[PDB]
Amino acid sequence: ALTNAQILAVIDSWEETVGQFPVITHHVPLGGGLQGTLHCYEIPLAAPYGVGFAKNGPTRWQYKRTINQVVHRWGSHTVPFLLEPDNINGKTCTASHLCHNTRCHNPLHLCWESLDDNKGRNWCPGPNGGCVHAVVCLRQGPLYGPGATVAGPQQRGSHFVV
Amino acid sequence: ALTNAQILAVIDSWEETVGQFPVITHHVPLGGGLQGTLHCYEIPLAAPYGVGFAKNGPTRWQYKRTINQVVHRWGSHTVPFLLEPDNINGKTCTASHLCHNTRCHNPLHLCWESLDDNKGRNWCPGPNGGCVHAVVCLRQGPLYGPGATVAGPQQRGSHFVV
DNA sequence: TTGACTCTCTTAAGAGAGTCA
DNA sequence: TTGACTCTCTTAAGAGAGTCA
Ligand code: NA
Ligand code: NA
Ligand SMILES: [Zn+2]
Ligand SMILES: [Zn+2]
Ligand SMILES: [Zn+2]
Ligand SMILES: [Zn+2]
Repeated sequence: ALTNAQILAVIDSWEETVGQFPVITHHVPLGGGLQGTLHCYEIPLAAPYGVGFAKNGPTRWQYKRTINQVVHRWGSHTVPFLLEPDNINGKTCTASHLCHNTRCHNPLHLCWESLDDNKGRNWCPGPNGGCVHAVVCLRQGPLYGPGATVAGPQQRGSHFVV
Repeated sequence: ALTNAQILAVIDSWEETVGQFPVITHHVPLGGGLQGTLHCYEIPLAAPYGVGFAKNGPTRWQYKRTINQVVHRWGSHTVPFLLEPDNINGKTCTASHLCHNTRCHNPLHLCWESLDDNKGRNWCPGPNGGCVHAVVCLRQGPLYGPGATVAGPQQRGSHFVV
C-alpha cells in the first residue's frame, strides 16, 4: 500500500509465505562445461498455493493483501521490488527469473529489469561461459547454443552484396 | 499448386525488385571491439514500395503475385525461403534479420529459423565476439551488453538460500 | 492483375483486473 | 477477509487474410 512501512510489511509477509514453499534443487549448466546448483522455492501446481496467492494464468500468479480495508494486488514475482522504480529508460520494469523456473518465487533468483534484458538472459552463455550481465546470471540460458537454422542467407542472382 | 519452376520465378521477380531498393551502407559492431559494414536494401517508408509489395503493418509487408488467375501472397521476407522446409523441431520457420534492420530485404541478410533462434540473435556477441550460431551472425546483436538492471536478487529476512 | 490500404494472429518472456463463494 | 477461479493486455521478434477499384 501507500506507506513504506506498509510496503515492507507486504514484502515481509510474502517472503515468509514463499519461504514455506517446497525447496526443489535444480542442477544447472553454468557455461564453460561447469555445473552448479540452485534451490528454487516453487509455488504449488494447484490450489491452495499459500496465504495471499492465487493463480491468474497457467504460469501466472498474483499476491494480494487487504490494507486500509482495501485489496492491494501485485504480480506474484513483483513483490520484492515494490520499493524500486517501476520503469527504466522509459521501459517497464519486469520480474526476471535468473533460474528460468516460472513457479520459483525465491527472491534470490529474481531481478528487476526491462523486458528486453529479461528475455535476453534466455541466450546468455552463463556465469562461467562469458555472461556480461552487470547483474550476473545464475546459469547459462536454456536457449543458448548453435540453433537449428534451416536455411542461411542466399541469393539466386547477382543483385546483392553483404 | 505452384510448380518448382513457378516458385523459382517468384523468387527471381522478388530479387529483381528488391535489388532496386535504396542500398544503405551501415557501419556495425562485429564484437571484439571491431567494426564492419553491412549493405541493406531498404523498402521505402511509404507507398509506393515496389512492384508486388504492400504494407500490412507499421513494419510488416507482403509480396503478392497472381499466377494463372490465382492471387498468391507471402510475408515480404519469406520469399527467399519458399523452396525450404517451413518448420523444424516442430517449430515454424521465420525470416530472421541478421542485420537487425526490419526494412531491409537483402536476402544475404536473412536466415530461416525458429522464432526463438531469431529472437536470440538480438543478444549475440557477434561474429568477432563469440557467436556460436551455426549460421553465423553478421553483427553483434543490438541488445548485447551489460544491461540496465534496476535491482538484483535480494531478501529482507533469512528465509532463503540461493 | 495490381496497389494501397484494412483487420487480426503467434510466441514466450512478462502484466492488470473482475466474478463468485 | 481470504480463496479460487475467470477474462484480457504488453512487448518485439515474427505472421495470414479481406476490401475496393
Ligand atoms: Na526471464
Ligand atoms: Na530477428
Ligand atoms: Zn529459482
Ligand atoms: Zn548473463
Ligand atoms: Zn540488411
Ligand atoms: Zn550469433
